[PDB]
Amino acid sequence: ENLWVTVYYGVPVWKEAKTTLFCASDAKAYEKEVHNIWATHACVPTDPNPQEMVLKNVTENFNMWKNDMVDQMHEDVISLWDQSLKPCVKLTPLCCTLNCTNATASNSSIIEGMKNCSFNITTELRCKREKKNALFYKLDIVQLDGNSSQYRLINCDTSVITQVCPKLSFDPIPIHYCAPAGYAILKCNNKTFTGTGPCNNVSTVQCTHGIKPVLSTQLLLNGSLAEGEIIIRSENITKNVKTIIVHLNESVKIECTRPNNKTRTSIRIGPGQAFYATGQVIGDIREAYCNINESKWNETLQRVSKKLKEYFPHKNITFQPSSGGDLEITTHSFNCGGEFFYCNTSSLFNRTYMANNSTRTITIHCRIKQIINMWQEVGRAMYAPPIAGNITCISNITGLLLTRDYGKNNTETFRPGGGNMKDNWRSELYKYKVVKIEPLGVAPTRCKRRVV
Amino acid sequence: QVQLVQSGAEVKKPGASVKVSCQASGYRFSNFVIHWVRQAPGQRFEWMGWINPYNGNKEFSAKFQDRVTFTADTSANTAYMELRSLRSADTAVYYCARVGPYSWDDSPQDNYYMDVWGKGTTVIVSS
Repeated sequence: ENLWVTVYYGVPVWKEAKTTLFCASDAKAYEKEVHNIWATHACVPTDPNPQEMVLKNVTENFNMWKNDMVDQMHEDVISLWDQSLKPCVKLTPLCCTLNCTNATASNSSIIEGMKNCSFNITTELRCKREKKNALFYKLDIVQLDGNSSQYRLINCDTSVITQVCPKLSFDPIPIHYCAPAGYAILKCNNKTFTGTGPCNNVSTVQCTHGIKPVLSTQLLLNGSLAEGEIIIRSENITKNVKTIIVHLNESVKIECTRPNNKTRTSIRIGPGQAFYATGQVIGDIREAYCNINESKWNETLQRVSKKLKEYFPHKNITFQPSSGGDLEITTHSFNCGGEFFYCNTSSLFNRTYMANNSTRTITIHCRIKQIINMWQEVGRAMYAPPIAGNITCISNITGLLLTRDYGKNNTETFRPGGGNMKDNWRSELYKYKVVKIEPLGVAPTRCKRRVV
Repeated sequence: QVQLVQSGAEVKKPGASVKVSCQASGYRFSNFVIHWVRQAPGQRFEWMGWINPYNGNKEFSAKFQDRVTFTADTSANTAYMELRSLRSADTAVYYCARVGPYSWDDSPQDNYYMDVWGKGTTVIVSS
């Protein structure tokens, strides 16, 4: 008797659901008066303060593998390039056929890395075919046919190519991501979370910390670090797994350079437009290369292998170089300055272990390409213009995207892989999730109104 | 070791379709392009096309583009092919293939030579 309903508004409970999240970035590039492909497209202001707030006595489920807000991220990263490239002039007229030779570099009779390439092109808007010349990297060039030979670009037959507008910069910037009105974001302050299952310490925030859309395979660089020990995350259904993410607690320096000096040459296709071509080479010629501290890396491989063994307790672990296939997997990929570096990582992942510090620097040969299958997309490619002079680079390696082969007798063969671009960000957005508020609630109580 | 294993032999009706599968082992299936090749009795091998499981881009011989279709699945370690509108000339032994690994010195598409094959499958067009 005398138990009687009451209703509350503003209630603190929640349920899981998908949402449309906000972009959130700096105002103008690195707060510098230049155009940036990410920041400049609105994305609201340089929100300085994350509203972190910690929860007493909250245990929370989390599924970073199935979390909805990686999909919207991938959709957003795709769309920004797609809309930004559109006004830039295309490469379609140049796709016509080529007749070219070995290039004579300065003070040199040969250069084994360079074709010098001659091509027909429309010089006025829509007439006056004429001959013109430039030079290209091999791996945008192919050839078979004719009574005498005949040359062609790698991708223009299968897919359309567009060169990025030259003033736009590729460099990544920290982007924050905020929930819209009526939803919130949870974190797992826990420093050893596996990625799935309940989370024993949870805090909430309107916006995530800055996340950097670094394009990379084979290595997580310019990223975050685990606060506790190294964390190894994998699919939980079976021993064999789709991908494994290792995330270091200490980050190792990588520097890279492209020493050859490059001067530019420009070809007018169009009206208020210009195809940007690569011209004469200058300077003592070397291939691009990167440098890593040796002894620190030896400790790094000992540490990650020390924890792989906890799962996998028998004697052997074997790391191996890339498996094979097309180049896009078998070299470590990134971009720096204004061009996209591809490096043969095989010398760096040749170790083997059994169970039971600014010297001796290792160097890796690293190759460079100008036409790209970006976002691993069907039927489309991008072209990158050359940058004047040499380039120097520094970045901080943070982790690996590795894969396991089909098992064999008392011997495991781990090599780089995973490959899917979504795993790049799934390695960093594992902490977060998005959730809806239901502010309404009902209860019994010892209370009424007056009928008068 | 490396092996590619195929479906059973087929005898199918004229005018209908024939569909074949090719399951692999010994290597990560998602990191190698896959070919399809046919040989009639006593004749040359004829190119059909290629597929790259990593992306699903496709390229066909224009002789067969209206007749053939490929697809691949990373969770199955298997590639599929489908040839529509069978005729008596299609009676042949069909193969799937794998290419060699790219190396640093290679130009593009130096490696699409046939590195490994399967045991093949017999297809006969008959009522």
